[PDB]
Amino acid sequence: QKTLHIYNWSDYIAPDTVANFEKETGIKVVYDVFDSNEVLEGKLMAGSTGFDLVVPSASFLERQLTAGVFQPLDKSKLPEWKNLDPELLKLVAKHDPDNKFAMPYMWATTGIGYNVDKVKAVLGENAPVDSWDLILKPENLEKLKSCGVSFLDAPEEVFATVLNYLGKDPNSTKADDYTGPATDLLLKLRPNIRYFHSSQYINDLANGDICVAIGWAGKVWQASNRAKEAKNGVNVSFSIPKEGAMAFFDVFAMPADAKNKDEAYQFLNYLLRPDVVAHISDHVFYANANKAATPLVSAEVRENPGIYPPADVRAKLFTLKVQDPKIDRVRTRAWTKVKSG
Ligand SMILES: COCCOC[C@H](C)N
Ligand SMILES: COCCOC[C@H](C)N
Repeated sequence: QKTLHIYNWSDYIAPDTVANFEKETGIKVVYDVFDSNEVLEGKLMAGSTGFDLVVPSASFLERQLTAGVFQPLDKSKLPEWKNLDPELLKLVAKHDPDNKFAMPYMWATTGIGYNVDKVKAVLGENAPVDSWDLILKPENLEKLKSCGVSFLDAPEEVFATVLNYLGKDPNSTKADDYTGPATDLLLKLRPNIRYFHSSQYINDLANGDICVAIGWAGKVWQASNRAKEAKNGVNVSFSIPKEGAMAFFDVFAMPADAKNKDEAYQFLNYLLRPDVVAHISDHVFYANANKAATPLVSAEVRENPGIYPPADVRAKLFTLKVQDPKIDRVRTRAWTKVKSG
């Protein structure tokens, strides 16, 4: 009896993906979920994960490669690799040289999810929902405080976002940028922030418990879809702000101690099927990295520029670089100071 252990982001797969793979291959898949790059990186660094496939963000995989926690993907076992978008493969190759270790799965941006009616009730019809001013300007957050503010629990994404908003290098290597202006702004906003979390804002946006959130595009679009299905009158939307935003690329990778390698390769080839990953995008509201799958994606997802952004928007996006030990320590210490309590 063949088995396969998969550790993937939560809400990152169609409800029937695994069942169809199981019935076609006869493999029993053990499936578990996470919502934090930090949780996954911690597991990879502390010892055996017990998984055959894991799905870190590409900028995190770059750090993890130097620890040897993955084994390189045998491209002769991934024949439809050519389905992947070349330009996106080129971009991930900055994190994963020669695309030796990482199979791009989905990608999206870290933007602003918001209740349309609540935000407009508080900040007016012309609320700057096109700008990080909506949530990074203290005077706006003080008014939104009453209706609920949520920051994502991803310190590298938040600090890069703040640095870009402050006109500085999103991957600044100047320590004073973090301890000074970045911390200053985050400490002004902190009293208005209800909580830091990477998943709860989905349901809180859907049910109307919060009105604004720094979050990932697909997660916010899922909340907007759940509110629509519940017919609760809640109107959630997502914004890639005009000042730019962080893009991320989540990639499948194979731990160096994976037990069921053959099964894991069968699962990766299953995900390379254009119809397979297009069907996933239809349910999770994330853009996949498969260029052959794009015309198979539903028009609701494919034509949403908050999911498949056009060249105008993509040119203003930035990606995370891996910081040195000093900046990493200073950023981690400031995050702790910000999440205090
Ligand atoms: C064609 O998709 C990949 C384009 O991403 C460009 C980055 C987000 N700046
Ligand atoms: C000590 O248990 C955790 C309690 O957290 C809330 C306070 C504000 N830190």
